[PDB]
Amino acid sequence: PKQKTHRGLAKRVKRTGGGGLKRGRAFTSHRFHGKTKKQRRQLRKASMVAKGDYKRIRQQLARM
Amino acid sequence: ENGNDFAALSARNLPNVSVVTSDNVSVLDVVSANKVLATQTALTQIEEVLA
Amino acid sequence: MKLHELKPAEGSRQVRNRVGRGTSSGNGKTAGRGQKGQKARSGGGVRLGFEGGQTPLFRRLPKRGFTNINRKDYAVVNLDTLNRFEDGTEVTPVVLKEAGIVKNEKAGIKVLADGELTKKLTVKAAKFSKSAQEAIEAAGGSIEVI
RNA sequence: UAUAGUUGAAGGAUUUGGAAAAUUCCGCUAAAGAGGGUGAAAGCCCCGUAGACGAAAUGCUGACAACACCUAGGAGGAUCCUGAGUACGGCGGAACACGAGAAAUUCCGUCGGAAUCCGCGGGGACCAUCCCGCAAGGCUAAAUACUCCCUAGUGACCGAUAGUGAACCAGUACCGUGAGGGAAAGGUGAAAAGCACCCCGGAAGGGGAGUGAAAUAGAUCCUGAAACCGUGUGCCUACAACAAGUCAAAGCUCGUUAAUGAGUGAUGGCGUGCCUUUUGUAGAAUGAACCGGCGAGUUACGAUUGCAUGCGAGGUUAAGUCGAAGAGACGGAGCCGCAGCGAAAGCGAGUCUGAAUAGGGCGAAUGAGUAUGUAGUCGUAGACCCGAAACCAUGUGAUCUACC
RNA sequence: UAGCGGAGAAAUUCCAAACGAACUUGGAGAUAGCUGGUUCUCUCCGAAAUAGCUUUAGGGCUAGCCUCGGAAUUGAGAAU
RNA sequence: GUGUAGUGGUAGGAGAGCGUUCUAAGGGCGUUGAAGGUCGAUCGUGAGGACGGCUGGAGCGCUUAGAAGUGAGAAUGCCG
RNA sequence: GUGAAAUUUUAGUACCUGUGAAGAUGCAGGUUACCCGCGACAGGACGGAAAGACCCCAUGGAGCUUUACUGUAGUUUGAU
Repeated sequence: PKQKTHRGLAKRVKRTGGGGLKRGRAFTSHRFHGKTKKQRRQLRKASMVAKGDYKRIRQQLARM
Repeated sequence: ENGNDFAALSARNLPNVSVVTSDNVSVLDVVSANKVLATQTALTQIEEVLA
Repeated sequence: MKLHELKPAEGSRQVRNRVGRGTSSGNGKTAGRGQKGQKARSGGGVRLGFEGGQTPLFRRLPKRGFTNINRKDYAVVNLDTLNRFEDGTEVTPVVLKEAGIVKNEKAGIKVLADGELTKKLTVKAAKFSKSAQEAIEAAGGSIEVI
């Protein structure tokens, strides 16, 4: 049949134009009275996906 | 060329011959043979379908 | 080329790999798979992306975004596509297309400003980047949001 | 038109054979050179095929007759009709990709219960404007799915451990009270011409003679391998501790695909099988009694990378129609690339964040794809094969045994 | 008298030689991180038994170690 | 040609080849003996290939390309 | 006179002290020993029969208990 994509990842990942992927960081939904200001400021900026995982999930995101 | 069948009804010879109109000329039915006979009108007809 | 002398294009057909036919092929007795382990039963292997026990990547990072129900994306043609209609042809989001340039006008044709045009066409589309009108009226064309 | 049919072209001789269709000469026919059979392999011997003709009876399909049935305009808008315990609401469940969710739409059970054209339903909670329709009465061919059966065909499908379980008198023989389970078994030669007659022998069996091209083709009947069981003989062996061999070697007997030959072997040197699993094997860990036969990474649909081929800022068809189950053209709906950033409004070689022309993330600055074959890998599928103890749903059993 | 049961002067005893839940057919090629096996040949290169995390410890993912194909500057590798 | 250099190897990666059945075209063999069976002191680096003697009595090779129910000594394998 | 069975890698199947996956018919160094049988015994061939019943593991089962979790037949209460 047709290879099914993953509706669990498509709600967390945006595909850039050079090939990589985008992802918004973790540790940004809860208790902040612990993390400092640097620790909470520098976590408003999404980053990419490492070389590792793009080896193992390069198949579930085959289309989207 | 077309239904001038009186020229095909004499092509059940020794299999040295085989007959075909000008709409069914395929690859094999040419590559498999050595010489090819064709009337003068069939030549133009071929030169039509083949654009 | 005759029937009894066929030759394929060189380097265009490989052979095969039949595994488990004798210890000289290099792939007999565990079929290129090794020793025990659930990678080596019939139909072993875990699902994709699964990670032993770790909370996998897709649950370690958060969900975000939604999708507007009525977005509209156009069918951009930049500027050099136009540069073959020499001087006065009434470029149109219609039978212009009909030339092997732009099929499937998604929601109307946009026009952009990359990178250089020297003609005097007359452009009709459904949107324009502000620099594109300046380029057109720079070479002295027209425009119409039609 | 379906169920019986009729007609249907052209060859002789020679060499091998038991037998020619084989071989060599010289001829002929074809709208018929597809196939099957005959003493080996046939265009011209036989059945047929290409053609041409054909139904007393019965059935189906057309067509046109006859009969049956059905169907008319224009203008008016005073009053009447337009499907009731229905729509719909609460409550509890189900159906829609939609698991109550902000939940429209559709059903079911229970309770409550509308209006009547100035009217009613819907456009994914709900309201307003707009737009589209008229539920609570019925019928309706074709395009679609299947094949126990009959007819005619085909196959880079099998060829007696294969192919149906079953090529033969098979769902039989046999097993179980019963539901139920279920095998092994094809081949004489062209034609039985299947051995008259004699001899030993109670018979079986055998030896001559015969039939036969061939009886070592004689009914256990084409070919007839291996484990296993025998007969004869060239070389060695009764002071010897041998994973059973190989290297060295006297003598003895031979004489080949003719070459630095073959068989055997006194005597010396050296030497703890095979497979799997393990840090490690001769292991006293584990499997094989022996010979033969069968017996394990495949296919469809997707995805990705390398090789190759056709076009290249383009590539490219699908379903479907005519066609021999082909080829072989039509068919431009659709997909992929040519532009990106932003969650989004949007902006555009730029854009986002930000008070910012600051800085930073991301792309541009030449940067090529796409269709198909092929191969490596991965995904859904039983997916390399064999292997449980158990679980759920119809059935069958109290002739043994337990209670009555 | 019947298996989601029956019968038991009570033993987990009996229900067609085997009852802590009968037999027979179907879902069914059930499932097994476990065990056994997997057939022709030559040339070239050739490892590991480690760190991290895991309802993980004889399993798995990424990292390290192996192999094959390409790009580019090198002077980046090495042993003194 | 001639010099220099290298050639142990399990899991495993890479490359090139032997052999079986069938299809297509071309060219061949066969009662003056094909397939199959047995024996031989033969040839190539391998898988493997020829040639001759006997038995046997009707179909099979060779070249180029294609497709696979394509290769067996072990599963306390299954059948004789 | 008739006529089985379990078992079985091939066997021309000696003893001692060593050695070895840590107790050898088969290795090492020595000692004893002509070839083939027949009737008895059971020290050894980790002897044969049952892919440990003891123990651990399988993120395995089944049967049983309860103030383990989640539900339910059944009994009762209220509205309609």
